[PDB]
Amino acid sequence: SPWFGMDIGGTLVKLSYFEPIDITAEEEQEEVESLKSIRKYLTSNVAYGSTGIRDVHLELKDLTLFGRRGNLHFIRFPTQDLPTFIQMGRDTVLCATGGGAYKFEKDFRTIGNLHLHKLDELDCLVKGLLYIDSVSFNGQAECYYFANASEPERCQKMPFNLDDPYPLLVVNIGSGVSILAVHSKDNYKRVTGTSLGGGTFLGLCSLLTGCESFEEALEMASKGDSTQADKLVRDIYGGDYERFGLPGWAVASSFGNMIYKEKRESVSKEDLARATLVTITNNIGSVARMCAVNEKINRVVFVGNFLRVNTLSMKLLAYALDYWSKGQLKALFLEHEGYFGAVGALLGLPNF
Amino acid sequence: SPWFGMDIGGTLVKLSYFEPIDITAEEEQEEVESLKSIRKYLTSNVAYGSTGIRDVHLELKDLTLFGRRGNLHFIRFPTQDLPTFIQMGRDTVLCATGGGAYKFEKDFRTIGNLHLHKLDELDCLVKGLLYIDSVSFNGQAECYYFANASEPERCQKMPFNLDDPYPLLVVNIGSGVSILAVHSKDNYKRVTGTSLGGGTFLGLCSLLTGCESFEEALEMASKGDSTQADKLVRDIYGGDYERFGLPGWAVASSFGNMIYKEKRESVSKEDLARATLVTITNNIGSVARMCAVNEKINRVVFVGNFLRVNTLSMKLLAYALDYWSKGQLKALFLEHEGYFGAVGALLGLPNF
Ligand SMILES: Nc1ncnc2c1ncn2[C@@H]1O[C@H](COP(=O)(O)OP(=O)(O)NP(=O)(O)O)[C@@H](O)[C@H]1O
Ligand SMILES: Nc1ncnc2c1ncn2[C@@H]1O[C@H](COP(=O)(O)OP(=O)(O)NP(=O)(O)O)[C@@H](O)[C@H]1O
Ligand SMILES: CC(C)c1ccc(CC(=O)N2CCN(c3ccc(C#N)nn3)CC2)cc1
Ligand SMILES: CC(C)c1ccc(CC(=O)N2CCN(c3ccc(C#N)nn3)CC2)cc1
Ligand SMILES: [Mg+2]
Ligand SMILES: [Mg+2]
Repeated sequence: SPWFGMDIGGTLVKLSYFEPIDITAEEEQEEVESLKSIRKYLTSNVAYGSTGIRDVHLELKDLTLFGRRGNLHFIRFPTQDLPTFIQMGRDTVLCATGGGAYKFEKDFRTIGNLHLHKLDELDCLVKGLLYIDSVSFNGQAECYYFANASEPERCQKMPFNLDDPYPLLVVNIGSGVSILAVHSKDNYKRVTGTSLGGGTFLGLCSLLTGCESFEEALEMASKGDSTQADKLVRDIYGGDYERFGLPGWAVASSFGNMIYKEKRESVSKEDLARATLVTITNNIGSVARMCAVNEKINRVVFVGNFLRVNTLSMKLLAYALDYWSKGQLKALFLEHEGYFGAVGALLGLPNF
Repeated sequence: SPWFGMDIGGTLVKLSYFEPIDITAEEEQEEVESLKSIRKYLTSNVAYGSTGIRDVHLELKDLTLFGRRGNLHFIRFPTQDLPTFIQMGRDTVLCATGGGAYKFEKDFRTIGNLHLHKLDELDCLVKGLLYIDSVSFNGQAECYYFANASEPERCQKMPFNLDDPYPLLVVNIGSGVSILAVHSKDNYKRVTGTSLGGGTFLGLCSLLTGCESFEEALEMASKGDSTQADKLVRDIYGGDYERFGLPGWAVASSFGNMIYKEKRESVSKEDLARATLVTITNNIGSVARMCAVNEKINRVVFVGNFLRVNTLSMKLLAYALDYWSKGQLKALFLEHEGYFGAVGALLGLPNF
């Protein structure tokens, strides 16, 4: 059977697919046409249907997995379109994680003789993250940080070594946010979560601006000025609040200038998109900072697809975590984005 | 001079006024007409201009303060209307706190010979809170909690004794949120803050629903169903997420169902108002819970005018803090709402 792992989230399905590249002449004869058909379809297309995408830049080439050499592919599509995926599949051992492994269990079993094995979404996240960092990103670091994040003329992406990754705070920003404290390969806990996540960004943006996609919302946000919507410390104090070290530029009240009708009438959609992004991102950073301090952990890695093609939020997290922690915490990022759960699911295949 | 304390916040001005009730016949002769005019104006009206309000139900009667007996009055008006207040005053030693004590310092000095003394907004909050609880609310408890907050048929407001109030986590929900850890009458720290506060509720509500007042936003929220806008755990899992004890009714993604155009087209303004209230309130409770755990404090008192005439948010905080802390934290509330800073400022008068 083809080797897949699937993470069915509240918004996106992520699929990891292992393409063998050590197929012998005898193995090629022995493989059935449908199996060859799937491999050809997945590797000869980068768009699947109208909403599936293969992230070619993330491919791991010539990986040794389960004693075979192959390429590891990364594919995503909206959970809303899973019925189309299952219908394609009806006309294999599937290790699946995320909430949708449970929600859509009965739907996967409409595919005859298909064997579904449900795995925990945070177990798979941890296992996939540790695995990808261990094998490297085609010889490059999987993990990076922003050096000198407080200085724009100096701020730059730099590789970061996670050879001894423990302990580690993992902040998974999907539809909602889960925060994990990882103490060893087999010892972690879900410290807490927040419901102000990527779905809040996308949902509020859609209501406030009429944007029709995540990418459109980020484009609007890149053009906006969040201080047109937010009430800053300097708007309340006339300057810094010196006694407690709060700079005048800090946000005192997100969207707090929208209590004035004249300001609501002048604010732009781009301003509102940027205020939504800044509000969500700062809240995630602040919750992460509080969790890191309580867990006595100084490395905080942010994952999940809220941050895909989202350098604005990544740089805001890098700057804010450094600033508000007085340099005691470091924001870390991973090239593989939102795919760790899907990889972790695939890694569960030998247990079945 | 009249005895005032003033807290000029980012949204509301709060004024505490001590009305002497032990005036002798000689003192009545010796008082100048303008002084009598102010006392008469303040005590014979409950609405001042078009936007000032005296909260008569909060009056402390027959209080002994600075060696005199009198009534303590509580008055509020929008900071936007402070220019009208100052103009009335131009045509006294003023202890003032909040950011506006600094922002509008030069404006107060347009009142001739008026002496402004700026005091710290969180110092005044702590001093005012401890003072009002110490003198009682006309013989009743100033502090209350919701007993059996997990059970609607049992949930009821009950008095709570703060005779030995330390340690105490104080969560001040104004335009933005400050969180204080109070260890003694003279030992406290601002643990952190959040910018998702009362101004976020009012500002987002205004954008999403067109409401024109705080009271209108709460009325809309009382009629709405936040689950029409929020994505719940059961929407992602089909039920509970059992492994980490997350109930299916928990919000996974605030506003997360608004990523679907058809759902944006069916949601009501009342639903959006309630989702805004639930999102802000749960985030405040969660940040408070994390701070209480790190500070090793089990009593959390919520103050600030986000909670005035807002039983919905108070009951949500009572329930959520109890539920998510597994009964280890208790939510406490104070009858005096948003007035503690103004009282603390008034208490600074003897130092000048
Ligand atoms: N093409 C996209 N479509 C929709 N959302 C996107 C897209 N790209 C990035 N995002 C963002 O990524 C988020 C989803 O991240 P993801 O890590 O895939 O969550 P999920 O696994 O589907 N949800 P969860 O069940 O909470 O783990 C969205 O909320 C968006 O903010
Ligand atoms: N009549 C009202 N008008 C405006 N806001 C109100 C009113 N009643 C209650 N509120 C709420 O109370 C909040 C303000 O609380 P308050 O404690 O007075 O803050 P503040 O001191 O003005 N701001 P800050 O500078 O951050 O301390 C608003 O953000 C609203 O959510
Ligand atoms: C005194 C009143 C007017 C007031 C209330 C409220 C605030 C907001 C506040 O106190 N803060 C501190 C914590 N903030 C962050 C942000 C990012 C990270 C990361 N990563 N960490 N913390 C956010 C702003 C300021 C002022
Ligand atoms: C696994 C994915 C799908 C997921 C992500 C995110 C969440 C949200 C979450 O994890 N939580 C726990 C903490 N919550 C509160 C709330 C109030 C208080 C008070 N007072 N404290 N905590 C809020 C919801 C659930 C599920
Ligand atoms: Mg996920
Ligand atoms: Mg205030």
